[PDB]
Amino acid sequence: GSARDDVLIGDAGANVLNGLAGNDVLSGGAGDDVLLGDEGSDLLSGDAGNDDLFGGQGDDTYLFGVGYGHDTIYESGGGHDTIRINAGADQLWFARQGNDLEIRILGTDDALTVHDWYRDADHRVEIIHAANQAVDQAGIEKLVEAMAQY
Ligand SMILES: [Ca+2]
Ligand SMILES: [Ca+2]
Ligand SMILES: [Ca+2]
Ligand SMILES: [Ca+2]
Ligand SMILES: [Ca+2]
Ligand SMILES: [Ca+2]
Ligand SMILES: [Ca+2]
Ligand SMILES: [Ca+2]
Ligand SMILES: [Mg+2]
Ligand SMILES: [Mg+2]
Repeated sequence: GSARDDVLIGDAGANVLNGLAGNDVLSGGAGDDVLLGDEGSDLLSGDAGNDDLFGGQGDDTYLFGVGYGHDTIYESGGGHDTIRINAGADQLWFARQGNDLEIRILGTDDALTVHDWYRDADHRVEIIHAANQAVDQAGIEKLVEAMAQY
């Protein structure tokens, strides 16, 4: 990684990838990775394996989808973070687990957890972009409330 925009590409093992400043792309590959966007607007994709994703400050994009395993987002700041899930919104479940938000793809064991979502706004992502539609924070909370009474 460098202060410039980098494309950081892991391998099938457990990799640590730190983007540093600049608007980076982090592709972990298989294995259980640690990905840090740091400063800047970063795109993080843990891919297969159970990954820890730290977008950092700035407006970060997290990818998720079928076969991505159990990944955990640890946010730090930014008013325009996004999760881009390669599935229809009609296949997403939302639940509060402790202080975390858990997002599941129905029919799979792929699960994305936002650590400490419910602690304060700096831990949150602001939009979920599914294949067909976008869901904002008020929308995510309505889904969590609806799904908890399901
Ligand atoms: Ca960066
Ligand atoms: Ca960089
Ligand atoms: Ca890897
Ligand atoms: Ca991985
Ligand atoms: Ca960042
Ligand atoms: Ca961020
Ligand atoms: Ca993963
Ligand atoms: Ca945020
Ligand atoms: Mg700064
Ligand atoms: Mg782990």
